[PDB]
Amino acid sequence: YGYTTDDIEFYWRGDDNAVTGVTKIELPQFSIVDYKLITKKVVFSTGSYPRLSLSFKLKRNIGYFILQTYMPSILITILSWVSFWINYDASAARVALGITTVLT
Amino acid sequence: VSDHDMEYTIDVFFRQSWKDERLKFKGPMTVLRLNNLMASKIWTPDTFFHN
Amino acid sequence: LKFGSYAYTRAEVVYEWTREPARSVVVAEDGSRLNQYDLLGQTVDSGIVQSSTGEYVVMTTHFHLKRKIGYFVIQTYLPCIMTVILSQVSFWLNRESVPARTVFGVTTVLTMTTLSISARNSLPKVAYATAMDWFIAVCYAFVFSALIEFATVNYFTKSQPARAAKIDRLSRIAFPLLFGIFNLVYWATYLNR
Amino acid sequence: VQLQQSGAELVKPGASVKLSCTASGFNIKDTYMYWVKQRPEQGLEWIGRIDPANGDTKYDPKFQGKATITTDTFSNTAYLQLSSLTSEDTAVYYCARKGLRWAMDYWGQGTSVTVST
Amino acid sequence: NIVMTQSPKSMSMSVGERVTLSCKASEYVGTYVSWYQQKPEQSPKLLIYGASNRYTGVPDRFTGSGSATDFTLTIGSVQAEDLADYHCGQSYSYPTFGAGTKLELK
Amino acid sequence: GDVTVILNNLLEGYDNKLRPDIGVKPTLIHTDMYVNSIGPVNAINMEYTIDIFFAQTWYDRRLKFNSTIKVLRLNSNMVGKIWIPDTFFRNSKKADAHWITTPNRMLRIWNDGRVLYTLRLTIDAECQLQLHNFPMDEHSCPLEFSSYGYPREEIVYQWKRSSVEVGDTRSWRLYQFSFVGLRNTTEVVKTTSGDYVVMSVYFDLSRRMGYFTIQTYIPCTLIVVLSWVSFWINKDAVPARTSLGITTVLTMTTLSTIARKSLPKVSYVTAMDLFVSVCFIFVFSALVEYGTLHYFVSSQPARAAKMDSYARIFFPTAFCLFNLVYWVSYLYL
Amino acid sequence: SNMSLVKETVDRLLKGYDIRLRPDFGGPPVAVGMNIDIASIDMVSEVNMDYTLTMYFQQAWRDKRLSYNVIPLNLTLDNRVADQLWVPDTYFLNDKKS
Ligand SMILES: *[C@@H]1O[C@H](CO)[C@@H](O[C@@H]2O[C@H](CO)[C@@H](O[C@@H]3O[C@H](CO[C@H]4O[C@H](CO[C@H]5O[C@H](CO)[C@@H](O)[C@H](O)[C@@H]5O[C@H]5O[C@H](CO)[C@@H](O)[C@H](O)[C@@H]5O)[C@@H](O)[C@H](O[C@H]5O[C@H](CO)[C@@H](O)[C@H](O)[C@@H]5O)[C@@H]4O)[C@@H](O)[C@H](O[C@H]4O[C@H](CO)[C@@H](O)[C@H](O)[C@@H]4O[C@H]4O[C@H](CO)[C@@H](O)[C@H](O)[C@@H]4O[C@H]4O[C@H](CO)[C@@H](O)[C@H](O)[C@@H]4O)[C@@H]3O)[C@H](O)[C@H]2NC(C)=O)[C@H](O)[C@H]1NC(C)=O
Ligand SMILES: *[C@@H]1O[C@H](CO)[C@@H](O[C@@H]2O[C@H](CO)[C@@H](O[C@H]3O[C@H](CO)[C@@H](O)[C@H](O)[C@@H]3O)[C@H](O)[C@H]2NC(C)=O)[C@H](O)[C@H]1NC(C)=O
Ligand SMILES: *[C@@H]1O[C@H](CO)[C@@H](O[C@@H]2O[C@H](CO)[C@@H](O)[C@H](O)[C@H]2NC(C)=O)[C@H](O)[C@H]1NC(C)=O
Ligand SMILES: C=C(C)[C@@H]1[C@H]2OC(=O)[C@@H]1[C@]1(O)C[C@H]3O[C@]34C(=O)O[C@H]2[C@]14C
Ligand SMILES: *[C@@H]1O[C@H](CO)[C@@H](O)[C@H](O)[C@H]1NC(C)=O
Repeated sequence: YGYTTDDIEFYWRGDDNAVTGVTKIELPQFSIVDYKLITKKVVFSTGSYPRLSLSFKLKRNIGYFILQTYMPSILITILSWVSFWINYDASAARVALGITTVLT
Repeated sequence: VSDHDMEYTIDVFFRQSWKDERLKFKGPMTVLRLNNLMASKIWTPDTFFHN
Repeated sequence: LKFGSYAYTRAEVVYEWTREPARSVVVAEDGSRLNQYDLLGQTVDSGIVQSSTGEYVVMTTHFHLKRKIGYFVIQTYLPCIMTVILSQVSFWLNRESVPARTVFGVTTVLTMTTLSISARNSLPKVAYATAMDWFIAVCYAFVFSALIEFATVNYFTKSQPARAAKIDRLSRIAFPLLFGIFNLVYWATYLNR
Repeated sequence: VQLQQSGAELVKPGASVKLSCTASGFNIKDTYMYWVKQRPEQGLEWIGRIDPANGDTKYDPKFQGKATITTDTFSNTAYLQLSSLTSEDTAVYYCARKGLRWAMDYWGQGTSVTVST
Repeated sequence: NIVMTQSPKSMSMSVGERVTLSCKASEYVGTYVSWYQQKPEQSPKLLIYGASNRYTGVPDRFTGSGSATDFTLTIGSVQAEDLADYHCGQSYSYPTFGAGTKLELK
Repeated sequence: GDVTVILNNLLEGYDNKLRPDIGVKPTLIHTDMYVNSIGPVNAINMEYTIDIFFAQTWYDRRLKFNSTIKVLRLNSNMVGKIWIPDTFFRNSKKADAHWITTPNRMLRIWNDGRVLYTLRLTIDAECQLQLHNFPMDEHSCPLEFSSYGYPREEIVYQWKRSSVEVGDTRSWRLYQFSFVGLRNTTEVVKTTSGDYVVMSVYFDLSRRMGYFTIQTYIPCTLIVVLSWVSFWINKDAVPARTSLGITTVLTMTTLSTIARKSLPKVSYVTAMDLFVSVCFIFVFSALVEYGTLHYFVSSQPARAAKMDSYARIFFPTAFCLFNLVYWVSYLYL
Repeated sequence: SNMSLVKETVDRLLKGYDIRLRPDFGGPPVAVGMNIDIASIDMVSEVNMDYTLTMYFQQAWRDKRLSYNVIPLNLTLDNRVADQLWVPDTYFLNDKKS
């Protein structure tokens, strides 16, 4: 914060192994794909400051979203198709099925 | 009373009184109604709530 | 509300109430933020606990609370009773309107499920059965019994009309009788408890 | 440590009596002081108590208005004054102090009031 | 006014045998029941302060047992100086004593 | 008095920045715990609460006094004036001591220099719960601690013969779980700063199916048995059977999301979303079976006549075998 | 003894130490090396647009004023001495509560 790039200097101790414990992280909804260490300098109206940036590329899993969200929608669409096998006489049945699939 | 946490809340004036023979005085006043920063310079009991 | 001394055993610091024990913990009159309970009184005590570091004086105070049923009546017990009555009113419809009574039974089941869901979210997540759980279970049983009775009446139609008529007239009066008996027994055992 | 009471009194029914209890070995402003009565061959009866550090007094409902308990801190003494004594309160009057678990650990020596002619 | 009922009102007993005295409270008295001993024409002596705590100078044969309302006083090897009265008194509220129990020798 | 003289003589020329035997040997610290309660074990944030009285004891040859009193029993006033180890809990998300009404800490110094330091803590420790076999699962997830700055060559920890003591275990906030036992462990962990002696306490928990039962297992089976009753309706009343089936799919859909909220958004299948998935497919299967029945009654009645008589015996038996295989396979684990 | 030497070393290091000035206050910049040992990543929230992570964050630099040669071991000091030494004013630009 206070010290500019001509007062302090940042770097990673090891430059590739300075950040550990990323391969052991178990996120319940994501999965760490890659991580990067970057060294640069930023310029603000008060001076130039050194900056390090630790970034983790996360990828969202799909195993939860399929069973909880995509299968209900697909089954509601199939169960809406099911009224075509109902004859054109029973109007109440096909109407109720279609509207209740809309309701689902 | 928070049933979901099995707990309750209670707002109290918690009063303690003991006798300390090192804090005897003799002045025009018979009771010194002092500040809340004098109680940190003297001994006070270390009461804690078990639950 | 147990309090005692940390770091000072019984041979160093002892506690006692400054006035009579019945008059030491004093709750104010307007001092009640309770919405669901009813403060009945207080109860103090004093004792000694044996820890790994010595014996310690512990002053105990019990506040006695009684839960008020007025919320849960309107929340759960009145909708469940009205939903079972809505299930039992199906017994008066004629046997020739099968979508009518089926929609009665199945939508009553839907109502009982949404009631049980909304009522389960009120109570904390305990791992046993409460009185409201038993009430919802018996009401669900009555609703399901009404729907299965309709299924029996409908299945026995077009083969033996007299048997279906007899069991729908008998089950038109057996369901309110059993529900009233269950209500009487349940409220008697859980209001005098 | 020690409580000292006065001697027996023989008064006429309708007058007033004043009993004293002098404490030796402690300051009476630290505890409560109790007055108890005991009739011949019967159980104890609590008259009242006084908080000498404050002056607050409480009495038994069967003694409210009759007895009055006062204290003098400078000499460590507790006083009990009975106003209008009838022909039945010929008992022994004990002076006690509160103890550890609100018990009366130290008692006096007894003061036997007697009403006759 | 919490009423303490002591039982029995009068009892007889021999030497060297266990004895149990009982005190029952009308309302709740937590552990603030005390047991006093009174010889004739003497001041009462505190035996058991609180439920199950012996006073300084009391032999190890007296022991108290407490509850919310029911309290007991038990003496073990009873000697020849226990020919006296025993009172139970509550201290949860303004103090009330029991009726008394006269131990006797026979 | 004399205790003030002792305390003032102990703190003269004392440096609380240096551990005892700073260049001689590691300090041996004996640790004890007393679990007041193990709080709610919520799986959403993958954590659990615990309240303990953490006690440490070690030897400090500078706090050695000669007197006729054997032990100095002190408040938390002198905790910040002598050396205190930098114990920290490695798997804690949040942890706080207690400060009401005064800092709940205790210091006791003995005649030979043995210091005992106890404090009350409430920890929100983290343990990744492998939520397979849920809710018929058992976990054993730890509370670990070690020194923060002092490696194995400077501070060594060691349990006592009475290390971890639980209280009554019934006044604890374990709703969905049940304490079954514990075990202690010591290890050495490699860190960028050095080797640290880490001590672990594993609490073994088993989930009691008393809430998930009446929340999901009873209502889903009730909804499946409800969907079954459509076979007893005559195959001519088309709106009746369609309404029953579709209303049953509605209630099953509503019930699915409510149960799933309990646990976090894990990406694998548990034994409870598998159950509701099998129930939803079963209701769906009943409805599509009636669909094929209504389609086939016009084409050939010889095949559509015995369809309901087949379904009335095929659906309950298949469901009971599914229940048998599921409950046996998930209660054997 | 050996503890006395360490005591006098630490007392000499902190004697006349200006916490206002960084190492080489007029000379070249000080180089600080970073290590992060990530203990956990707690909750990646999409509604709050944030993530929580626990880390062991270590900084290494060289201050010639805290140099000693009379004892052959490294000195781990009680953490309260970090308020008597110069430590860099590292901050996180994208944090919301630390
Ligand atoms: C960013 O800035 C943040 C805010 O500024 C900052 O957070 C602050 O951290 C500092 C340091 O960690 C805290 O300061 C310390 O707090 C300790 C207790 O912390 C708990 O309680 C505080 C509130 O503190 C009050 O109560 C305690 C205990 O009663 C007192 O000790 C405090 O002085 C203070 O007392 C007053 O206020 C009370 C009401 O609150 C009144 O009732 C009372 O009358 C007083 O007026 C809470 O805020 C804390 O919560 C937060 O922090 C915790 C940390 O665990 C978090 O987990 C949580 O999430 C919260 O964020 C927490 O609950 C104090 O014990 C401590 O006091 C001593 O240490 C300091 C430092 O060494 C000494 O200078 C000081 O002299 C004290 O030492 C004496 O007593 C100790 C007792 O252990 C002895 O060991 C020692 O030898 C010494 O003894 C001598 O003096 C005694 C009298 O003082 C005397 O009796 C003895 O005889 C002897 O002579 C210190 O104050 C501060 O509270 C935090 N502030 C807040 C609001 O969070 C953060 O660190 C900064 N971050 C960074 C990275 O920079
Ligand atoms: C996540 O997003 C980050 C920011 O968008 C991104 O960082 C970018 O990373 C590249 C290399 O990975 C850096 O660099 C390049 O620029 C330097 C400048 O001197 C050149 O010397 C190199 O040859 C190369 O062209 C960017 O500077 C950097 N951007 C910022 C704003 O810092 C990450 O790569 C992204 N992915 C992951 C997995 O973290
Ligand atoms: C907790 O830790 C203690 C010490 O490590 C263990 O106590 C040892 O128990 C074994 C028998 O299994 C004895 O032979 C050792 O002598 C004991 N050591 C000491 C010094 O106590 C104890 O078993 C551990 N308890 C667990 C594993 O829960
Ligand atoms: C099948 C029917 C008759 C309709 C359809 O939707 C309706 O509104 C009608 C109703 O009878 C009542 C309502 O519960 C229903 C539902 O949502 O599905 C069906 C049920 C049962
Ligand atoms: C001090 O630390 C450095 C680097 O961490 C190491 O090389 C050195 O051996 C250590 N000193 C001792 C005495 O172990």
